[PDB]
Amino acid sequence: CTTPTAVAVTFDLTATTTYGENIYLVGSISQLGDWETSDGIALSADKYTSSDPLWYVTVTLPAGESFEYKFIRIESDDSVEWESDPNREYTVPQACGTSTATVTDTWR
Repeated sequence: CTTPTAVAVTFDLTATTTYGENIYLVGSISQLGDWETSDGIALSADKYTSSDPLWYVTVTLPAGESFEYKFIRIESDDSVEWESDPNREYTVPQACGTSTATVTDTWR
């Protein structure tokens, strides 16, 4: 069991986008580069294609916390768009072994 205070949280997008862009994700703590989209983290679409568009990235989050993370529209470069106003949040639990978490980021 690694850091019991850190939980991996996957941020998934409900977005059937079809462009060559990518939805990155930054956060309210250094874990997500503090608040930089070019330092945040690009997400992937392994569970997103046509039937169910679900992006997501399991960005670790050390020290239980109602972290506040949001999405960003990142072009083939660091140019992007970002959180509307109401960003998202996650509460890192204190479970040893099952260090998993969830954050439903919507992009569509």
